[PDB]
Amino acid sequence: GNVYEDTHFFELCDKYGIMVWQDFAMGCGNYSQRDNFAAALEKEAISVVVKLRNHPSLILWSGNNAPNNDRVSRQVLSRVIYEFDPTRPYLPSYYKDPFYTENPSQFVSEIGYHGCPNRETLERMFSPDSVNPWQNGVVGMWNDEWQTKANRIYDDKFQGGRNDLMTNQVRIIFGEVPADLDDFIFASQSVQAEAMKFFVELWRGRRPYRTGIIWWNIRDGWPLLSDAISDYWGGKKQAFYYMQNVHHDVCCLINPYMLKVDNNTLKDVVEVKDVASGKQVFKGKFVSKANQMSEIATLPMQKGQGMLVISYRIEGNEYFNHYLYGEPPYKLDQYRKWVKKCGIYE
Amino acid sequence: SEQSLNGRWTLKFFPQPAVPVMTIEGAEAANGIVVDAVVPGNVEIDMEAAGLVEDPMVGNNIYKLRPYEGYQWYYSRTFAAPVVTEGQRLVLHFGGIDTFAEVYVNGIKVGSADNMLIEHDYDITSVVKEGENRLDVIIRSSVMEAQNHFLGTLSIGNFSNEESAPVRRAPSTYGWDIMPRLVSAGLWRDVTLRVENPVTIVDANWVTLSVNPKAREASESLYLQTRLPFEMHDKVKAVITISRDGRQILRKEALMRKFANLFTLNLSGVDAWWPRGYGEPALYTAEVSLVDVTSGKIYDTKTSKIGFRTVKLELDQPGQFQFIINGEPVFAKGTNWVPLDALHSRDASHVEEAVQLMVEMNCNIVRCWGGNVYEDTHFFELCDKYGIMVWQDFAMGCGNYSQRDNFAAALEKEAISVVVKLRNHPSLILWSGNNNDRVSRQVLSRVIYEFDPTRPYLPSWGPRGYYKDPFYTENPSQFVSEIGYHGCPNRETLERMFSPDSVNPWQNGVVGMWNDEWQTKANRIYDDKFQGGRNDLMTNQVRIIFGEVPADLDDFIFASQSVQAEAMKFFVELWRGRRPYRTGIIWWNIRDGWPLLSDAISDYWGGKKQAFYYMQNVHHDVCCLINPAANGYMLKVDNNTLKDFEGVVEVKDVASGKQVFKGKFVSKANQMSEIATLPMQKGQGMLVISYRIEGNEYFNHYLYGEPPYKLDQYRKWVKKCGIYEL
Repeated sequence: GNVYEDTHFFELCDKYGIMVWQDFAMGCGNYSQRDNFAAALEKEAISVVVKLRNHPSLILWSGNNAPNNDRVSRQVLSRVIYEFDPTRPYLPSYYKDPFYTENPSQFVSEIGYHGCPNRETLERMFSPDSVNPWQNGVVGMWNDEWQTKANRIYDDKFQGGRNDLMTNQVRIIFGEVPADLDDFIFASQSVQAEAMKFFVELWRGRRPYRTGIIWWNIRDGWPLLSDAISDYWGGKKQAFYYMQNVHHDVCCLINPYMLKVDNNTLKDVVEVKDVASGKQVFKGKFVSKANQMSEIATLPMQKGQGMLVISYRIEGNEYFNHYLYGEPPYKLDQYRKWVKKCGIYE
Repeated sequence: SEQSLNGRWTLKFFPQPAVPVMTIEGAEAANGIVVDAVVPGNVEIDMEAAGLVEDPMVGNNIYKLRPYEGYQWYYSRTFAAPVVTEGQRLVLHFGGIDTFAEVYVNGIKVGSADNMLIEHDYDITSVVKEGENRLDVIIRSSVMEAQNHFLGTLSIGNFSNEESAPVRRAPSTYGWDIMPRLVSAGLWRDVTLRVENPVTIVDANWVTLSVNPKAREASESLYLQTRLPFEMHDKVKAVITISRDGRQILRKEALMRKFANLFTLNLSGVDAWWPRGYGEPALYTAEVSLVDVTSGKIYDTKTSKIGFRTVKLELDQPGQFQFIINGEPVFAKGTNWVPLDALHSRDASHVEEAVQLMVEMNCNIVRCWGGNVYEDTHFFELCDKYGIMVWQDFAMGCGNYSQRDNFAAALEKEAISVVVKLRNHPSLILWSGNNNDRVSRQVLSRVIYEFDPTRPYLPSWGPRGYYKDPFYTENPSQFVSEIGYHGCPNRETLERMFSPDSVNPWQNGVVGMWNDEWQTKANRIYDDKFQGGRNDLMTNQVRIIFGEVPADLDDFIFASQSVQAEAMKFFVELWRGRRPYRTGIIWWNIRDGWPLLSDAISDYWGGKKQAFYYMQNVHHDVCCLINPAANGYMLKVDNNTLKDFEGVVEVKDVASGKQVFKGKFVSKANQMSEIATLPMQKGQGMLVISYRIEGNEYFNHYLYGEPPYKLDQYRKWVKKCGIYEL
């Protein structure tokens, strides 16, 4: 759905090492099968491929479509790759529920979860008389200014829709709605941080089988409410720092317990402890093999809603992580003090 | 507003020179004959009304129109300019032009026609002046236009004329085995002047996603496209109304934010559409309108009648499929639709009479043969009212076609035009290409894939001997789409067709030998005078069943029509009686398009050959029929409904008078039920099947024994059974 980024974008991806999965500019749906559209698309496909076929970051072309009888994705675009780029592969096309933990998709591509942006962002997106999300103080009901920033394409007055995804996540994971706007900001960015962190930990945990995970939005493009872990003006949300600790080249994490480390390199100790009680759950050395998920030890099932800390050091450098164990609904003030005693994050 | 330009025009015809006349100056400067024409109409009608040509329906007067195939036709008339406010568009609509023609308005060319099967709309807003406008159409020779193309090997030697391959016309107009060579020409459909506001509906495609007849609900989607100026965006609403007999059932208003929208409706309290037998053909008036939200002015309205039905062809060899309408497997029983008239401008006057022939025979399906033009909307409106499913075949006939770009472009334009026009009728259930063909397995599959993903698309006689031959009784096809038997027309039709000295078929008094007028109306495309051929099927089949061909004409008519009736009845009974394996049978055919000698069961003029009445009793919703067996016979009953029926059936012998069986049968819904095993009968004769259902007595029969028979004995058996008059 995005314009083709210019050469300077791919140049930065070459400089740092970030591979690119470039989709041809077509949205969710199908297009014309006639000669007029296919010719206009081939002119664009040729101009784009020849422009970007010299960057080592680019690894794959895709049509972003649905089927096997589509001329656009199975003929027009495939023929351009066949002649102007025969080196890159082409392709035509609560969070712990079984919809996520049992999905047999080795390479997931569009995993998302809502989260309210920072307060400074809210004060700049909405007028002063509409910074508060609730209409007439009725929680769960959004005013019209929050409805528009939830990506309402037209001026159709309605209640609910997309913003209800923020309340639905806060109610299940934390009990109910925090009337205090700052308490709601902390609750919304925590249900997004804990969810997509659990998703990266789940794909990296079942590594032998899982092949990759690409979450949704790391920087949006307009003053709006979205699944992004950072807003337009640069306000990084809590999900940014959460997913950072589960994205190191060597990361120790816990999956539903099972302490395991995943290594995303070609190069060949850990301390688990409850934050409240302080009892050492496990301590010992580990040998994380290269490009392999090495399991450590099975941890006992700790009773009571709490939180663990996963402190591990490699080559003199220290790293931190955590794992929230138990079952929702939780308590917002209790969770606010769990991460405070953790020391990582605000 | 839509002012009709139909009526009296001025037609001028002349032979086409080496360079076809394509300008109004060359037409007005040529040497020809100027007569008065009638629009809609064919050029043969206009010349016949002035005595220039004789009646092509009588004798061999059809070949006397041969020299006119290389003529040009110059239509001309004058029309007043309708009041056009600024922003509106004046469109000149052509329902049909046969074929290659150059349209002119006020001396300025406003389009070039190249197809007789689709419509042609021309925007003539700028060229129309104030007062006396002039519309001049100049048609050229469709036969000579075929020589502008180089044919392939597979496009030559087919039964379809080589002149038909490189052009987009009805293949039967160049002559077939059941329709004459009357290529004809002219504006054979309506010519009107439509006005279009700046806001006007472009298309209203209704699609039935899912249907629930039991709960009386269905999901109806509407795909609306409209021309909406941006200064009118967010200021016009779309009013969707689905009513039935003045009783509104839905009223949804939506503001036009985009130019194209999908309005998915969840109807409540609505009945599903069903073919004949499986229920009621529930139709609903679905009207859309673009109304201004402020002034309340309505800009354009598109009203139609849709039906909540779903189609799904269930495949497993040709014919290995069964139609599934609304989730239930239906057994198709119907006829093939041939041209209604060689002069196709009169098809609008025959559609109402011909459709009634199917209602009377209770046909659930009708396969519009590819050799014919595309029938207009009424045909499909009647098939919606009476619940007759339609199997439309694209206009292509026996033979392979071109594999090149310029032909696929002309066919794609035709396919998109006819699909968009005929995709809102609940009767139509299948698209088919009659033909590694680029046209059958690509150009048309692509048109269906994008413009109608709701109906299935299909990329796809013999010795004509005894109807009990293993060629028919052992044909493994579950669904036969073409099967017929020859039968001489009624005497009154023969006396109106041939000349007085040619009503008797036997040339020089010897049987089997046909005179030249009978050979002409078999049908032979070209006056190659010869003996035998297609007409010999009549005397051959009569000689098989009755042993010897009668010399008397009235005895020959009764002999031929009886062999045709006993054969066509035997086939429908052989398919309805072998369910659930046999899924349908489409016989050929129900009505002739010319005064001709065919294998149809009724002629052009109204003459119901005896096969029309024999097949009425084997096309009932619940029908008892006897099928042959090795050591005996089998009394069966077939139910083409979703209901159960009880009744009693009594089978007697017509000659002796004894009783063979009498018992109560139970016919479950949508399946053949075996009643009893009738013992073997001695010699030859006829059994009578009488069965009563809800106090109504229905009749049938079975002819036992093996051929040959005696014509006098068979005529007496019929008269005793008392079912069919003689």
